[PDB]
Amino acid sequence: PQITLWQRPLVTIKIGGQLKEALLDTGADDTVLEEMSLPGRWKPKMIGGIGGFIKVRQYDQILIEICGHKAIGTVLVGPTPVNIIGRNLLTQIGCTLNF
Amino acid sequence: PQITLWQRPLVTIKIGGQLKEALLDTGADDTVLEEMSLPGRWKPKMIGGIGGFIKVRQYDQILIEICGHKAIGTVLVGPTPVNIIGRNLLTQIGCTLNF
Repeated sequence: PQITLWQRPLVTIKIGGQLKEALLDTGADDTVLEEMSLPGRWKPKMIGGIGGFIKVRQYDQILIEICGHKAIGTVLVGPTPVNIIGRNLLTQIGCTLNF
Repeated sequence: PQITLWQRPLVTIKIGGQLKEALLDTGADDTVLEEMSLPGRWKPKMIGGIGGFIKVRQYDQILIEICGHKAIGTVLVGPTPVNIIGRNLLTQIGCTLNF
């Protein structure tokens, strides 16, 4: 698509059959999604936040489908206030910033 | 330009004669720049961070020049670990996310 930033660039993502909406954040290196159950084998990971570090669970190789584009990458699942699609997956779908 | 996100999208900004480099962050609603002296009249503003809220100074109407494009917007100046160009100025330069 072409997305303008006059409003927060939220998009619908499909992961786990579950359908969520997330922020395309060129400033986030990682994807952090709200707590959901992903079939997998996870490894612990601490990520920073306002107020402190929270622990999240790291799932590698998850397939996710951002604005209809299949993408394989790691997602971190955890008590995040907002679902973020960071650069590790913006890459795969071919995002660019253009002006 | 067309910027890909295989690496953090840093760019050089000119503000105050001072030349800095900042992150184009579609996930940041505001611009927060490292402490510098901007001629102006400022109003206080608290912004959140890892560990807590920090106080910053809000300058409205500042001219800034992102990847050679003049833009007028508010910048917050403050002890931020990183210079962020958020959506309030990505708009003016005509940024879009494209895939």
